[PDB]
Amino acid sequence: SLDQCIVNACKNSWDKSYLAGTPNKDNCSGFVQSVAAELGVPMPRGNANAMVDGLEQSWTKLASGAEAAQKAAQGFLVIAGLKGRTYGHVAVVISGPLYRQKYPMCWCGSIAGAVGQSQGLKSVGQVWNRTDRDRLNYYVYSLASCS
Amino acid sequence: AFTQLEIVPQFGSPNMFGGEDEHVRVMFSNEDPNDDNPDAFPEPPVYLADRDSGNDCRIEDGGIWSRGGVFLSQDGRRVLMHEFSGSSAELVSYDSATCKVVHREDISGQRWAVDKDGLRLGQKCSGESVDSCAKIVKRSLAPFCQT
Repeated sequence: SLDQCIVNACKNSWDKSYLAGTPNKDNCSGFVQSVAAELGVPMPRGNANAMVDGLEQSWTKLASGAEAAQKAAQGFLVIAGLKGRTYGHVAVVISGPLYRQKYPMCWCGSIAGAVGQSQGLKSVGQVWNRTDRDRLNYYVYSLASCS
Repeated sequence: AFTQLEIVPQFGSPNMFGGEDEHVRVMFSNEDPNDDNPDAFPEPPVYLADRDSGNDCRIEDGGIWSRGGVFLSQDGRRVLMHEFSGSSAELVSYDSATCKVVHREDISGQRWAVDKDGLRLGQKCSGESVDSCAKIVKRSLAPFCQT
């Protein structure tokens, strides 16, 4: 497929460690930083909360997670993100079947545990809870990655 | 004092995962279409059977329930539950008879462990187990137990 360059970037950034001590799989912000650094896509700095603030300023945002999967299948880096009270969350959006006909597949590490983690096997709706999953913002990069 | 409850398939009720002791039965339903052996339950309700009175109630709203993040109190009056969203986590205690929330506590960023002894909460870990943490804090489960 066309979105392969991103899935590859995800699978390789999984066992990496952006922050010196903490592994990517236990840090959602660190995993996104590793994927984007492999693809050469500039990312805002700081924690997940600061990153989402950063994306909301520069990156254009999509109307739905369904639309996020569309951009993802086209080889565009798509970050789903929601601000927390202290610990926000960010995930890579990938192409594939939408959970509950609504929520896109994703790759993300999570400090919550293996439960919060997804190696492409859980959608954003299986990572974020019922309340949260409908408040997500989907951001896409201006330029393509695998064109 | 909470003891861990194993949540396993219930033969006779397709896609139902639960467990029980002398006092209480807890049950989730698996609406994940891809995994027939989930680790989490995003979609409510949670069923609680008070086996003493023979009545039931339903937890109608709630964060993603961790399978094997479920604990039953010795007196059978409380059920302790790990519930995450994104990178957030929390321990909620419910009244086994009414399904009302009795205590909530933010656990975000900490690794965790509970048993009869109490709650242990660690920062600066290097593995999934709380014993991997360079900082470990004990917290009382008395406001969860209310005995």
